[PDB]
Amino acid sequence: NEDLPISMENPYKEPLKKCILCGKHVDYKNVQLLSQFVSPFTGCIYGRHITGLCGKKQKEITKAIKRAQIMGFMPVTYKDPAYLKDPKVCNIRYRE
Amino acid sequence: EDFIKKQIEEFNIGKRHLANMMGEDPETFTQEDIDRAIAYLFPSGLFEKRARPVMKHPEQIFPRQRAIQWGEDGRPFHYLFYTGKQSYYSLMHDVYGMLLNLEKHQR
Amino acid sequence: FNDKILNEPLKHSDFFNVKELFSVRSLFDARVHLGHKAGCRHRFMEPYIFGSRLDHDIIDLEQTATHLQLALNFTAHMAYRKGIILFISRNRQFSYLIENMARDCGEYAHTRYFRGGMLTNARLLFGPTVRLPDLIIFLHTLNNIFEPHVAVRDAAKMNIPTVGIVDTNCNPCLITYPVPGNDDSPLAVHLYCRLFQTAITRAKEKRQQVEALYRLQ
Amino acid sequence: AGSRLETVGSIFSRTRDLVRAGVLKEKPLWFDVYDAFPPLREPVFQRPRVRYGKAKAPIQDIWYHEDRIRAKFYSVYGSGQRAFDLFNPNFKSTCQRFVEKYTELQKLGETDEEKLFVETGKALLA
Amino acid sequence: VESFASMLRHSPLTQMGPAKDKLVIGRIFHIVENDLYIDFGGKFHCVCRRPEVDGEKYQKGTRVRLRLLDLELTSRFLGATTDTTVLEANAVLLGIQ
Amino acid sequence: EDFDTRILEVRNVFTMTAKEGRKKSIRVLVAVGNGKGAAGFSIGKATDRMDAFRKAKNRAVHHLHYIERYEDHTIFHDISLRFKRTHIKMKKQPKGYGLRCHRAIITI
Ligand SMILES: [Zn+2]
Ligand SMILES: [Zn+2]
Repeated sequence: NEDLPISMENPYKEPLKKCILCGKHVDYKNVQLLSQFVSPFTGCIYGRHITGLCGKKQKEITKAIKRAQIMGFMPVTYKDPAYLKDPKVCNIRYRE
Repeated sequence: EDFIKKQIEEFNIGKRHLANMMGEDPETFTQEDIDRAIAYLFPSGLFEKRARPVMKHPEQIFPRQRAIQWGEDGRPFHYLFYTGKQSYYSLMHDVYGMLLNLEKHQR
Repeated sequence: FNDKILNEPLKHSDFFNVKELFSVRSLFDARVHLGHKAGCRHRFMEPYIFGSRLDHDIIDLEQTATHLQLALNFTAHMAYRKGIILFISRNRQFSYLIENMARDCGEYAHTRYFRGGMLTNARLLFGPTVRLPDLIIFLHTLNNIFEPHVAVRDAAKMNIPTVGIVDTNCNPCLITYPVPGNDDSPLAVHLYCRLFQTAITRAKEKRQQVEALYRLQ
Repeated sequence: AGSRLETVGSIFSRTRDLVRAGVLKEKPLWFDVYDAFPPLREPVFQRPRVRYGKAKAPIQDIWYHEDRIRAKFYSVYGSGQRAFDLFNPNFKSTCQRFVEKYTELQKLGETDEEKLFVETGKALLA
Repeated sequence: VESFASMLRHSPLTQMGPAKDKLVIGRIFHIVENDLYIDFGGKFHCVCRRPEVDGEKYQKGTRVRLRLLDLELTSRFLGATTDTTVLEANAVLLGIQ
Repeated sequence: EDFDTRILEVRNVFTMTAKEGRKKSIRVLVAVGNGKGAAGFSIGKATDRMDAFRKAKNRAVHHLHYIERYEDHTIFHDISLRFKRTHIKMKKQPKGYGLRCHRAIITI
């Protein structure tokens, strides 16, 4: 009668993980955001396993990092040494 | 088993004869007397000690076996027949029992 | 001629009144109804499963209890008709318990490594005149690596009926009397050894009073 | 004789057709038992095969009517501050009383759904 | 006779739910020299370490507080057709009683 | 003493061994039946021919099917089986036809 379990649409699942830049808007002029995802020694872009971005927002980062090198907005071979103490969101091992 | 009964009795005849062989008046006489006599009775020159002649008590020369475990209408007596190595696994049970009632309280 | 006391307890229905050693309530409070993950369910636990709760498979306790009026009844008859009952598990967490329960009753245990060819090659492993078991009771149908036991095949190769505890990952197929229930829980198989022990020693003392009644009349 | 072929049938059917043949003379000691009180499923071998396509498993993911208000208590407040026991029968958690202080209110209490938490927000401290 | 579907609804495993970081009390049921085997109910046991705070208070039957992380400890790996249970739980000890 | 066995294949089969060089063994396949519905087959092998013969004759009576038949002569219905690559097509027929079938199926 009333007793048996119903079919409902699966509670106790918190809504899915919004990455870090989920509703935000990357620019090519927004160098201090873009310089956060390149390496402070080599200038190379950290990957999706490091940056923790979704594949949508990782690709807008890379399509705007490479947009900004040729326009004269950010340098290729290093992080902007002025913009070095920003919140280190990219997880990387070295010197623990 | 009636294969051992015909060799215990045949031994005590050959014990009683060997005291009647030699001059030893005690018809009850020691085994190292028997080991001494037959060596001096049957002189080998053989090199192995297990190749020289021996007449001994047959439980000590025939190897020992388990007896049969199934009586009539089957029913093997041990509660671990159907392992094989039937006494080892019980002797592993006697030890595992012997450790838990310790830890239930406290060459 | 001794076939008066063989052909009564096949006509009687639940002759040993085995429907008193359990209900769903005793089975609930010792956690029979819990099964493993929905990740490792089998195909043939599919009828026996109530559902999954947050991915934990829950075993039908109604469909459990309609097996055990029928599974414990048959292992009562195997104790009545004097057949050899072998207890097997490979749990290693109840391996003391199964063998100790085989001494508390009068039938058999084997909870150790399974030598290859224990039932299919018995006649050279033992003497040539061995009465092989007439029912095998499993308490873990799985092996210490998670595939079904050796003796679920060699039971059926040697044509022996078998009652087996089947849990959400086990294989119910070749064993004739599945018991869809828990086996990994220490309260569950204390219950399971309690019903299987008492159902045969009640079934043994039924066999004692009937032949004595026949001995007098 | 006997047959050792566990694929080709049940051990009943691999025996009750061997007594019709007359290859085993003695009637095995489980045969006249199993015939009388048989299992609800004949233990024929089947090879287990994998679902490949649009064939999900027909089990039901069980959910109960009181799961909503249970879910929100682990959202807006914490977990059980009181610890669990689960050894005693009928343990009533701080959520299990909270779902029962919800399920008197409806039926036909029916003020607003958020308000139905507002009425039971007050009552548990009292 | 009570129906199974009813007594599953009134069952404290069902009432718990998604077992992440949930305060559970449990019995200890086997002591090994360092490793504590806590039977909380459930299907399985769990194994903890013997802490340096009150390290003699953990005997057989000692009711202990548990965060009860995630009764699973199952995972499917790259070849597998089922998934590899370990028959454990990874519940972390907290205290006593 | 009411069964009889018939040989179905003798095959000089070979493997190759580090010391022995070439090694011959004999792979026999027998069929065993008794009339009356129960029949079975087995494969056994050894190096010697009499050794393989006894090995399969004394094994085939542990793997025997009950071949359920119609009244004594024929089978119940038409069957059409494909077995690994072998199509077999076998038909129910009326009494006194004869066994017009492959010479191995004759002896079974
Ligand atoms: Zn995103
Ligand atoms: Zn299990």
